[PDB]
Amino acid sequence: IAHGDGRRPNKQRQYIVMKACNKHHIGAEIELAAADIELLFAEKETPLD
Amino acid sequence: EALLGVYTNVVEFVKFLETALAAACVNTEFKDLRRMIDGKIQFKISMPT
Repeated sequence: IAHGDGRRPNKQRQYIVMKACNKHHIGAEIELAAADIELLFAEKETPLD
Repeated sequence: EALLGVYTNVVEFVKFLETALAAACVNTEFKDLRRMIDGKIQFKISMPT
């Protein structure tokens, strides 16, 4: 608050605070059959049934 | 002292579709056999009287 008329403040204070980031681990598992990966990627690029 | 010759086997094999055993079997090569688990072909066979 501004000065004057019987009002005496604890004039403007400034922190400088250093805080830390907190890491987190998230796991997941995808299983895929080897048949569908191979038939969807073939060296002969003719179309499929 | 001499080195009179240097020789080595070369292996050739008549593959399965060029032997005479394929006269006793039908050969239908499939793309990825890992896709199907069990073949369970059912037949309806009817006899005469």
